[PDB]
Parts: sequence; C-alpha cells; structure tokens
Amino acid sequence: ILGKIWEGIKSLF
Repeated sequence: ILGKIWEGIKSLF
C-alpha cells in the first residue's frame, strides 16, 4: 500500500 490514508482521500473527490 503506497497510500492507505490516501485511498480514502481519492475517494472523497
């Protein structure tokens, strides 16, 4: 996972 917290960020927008 190169961005676990990013997975949700890209999902918000």
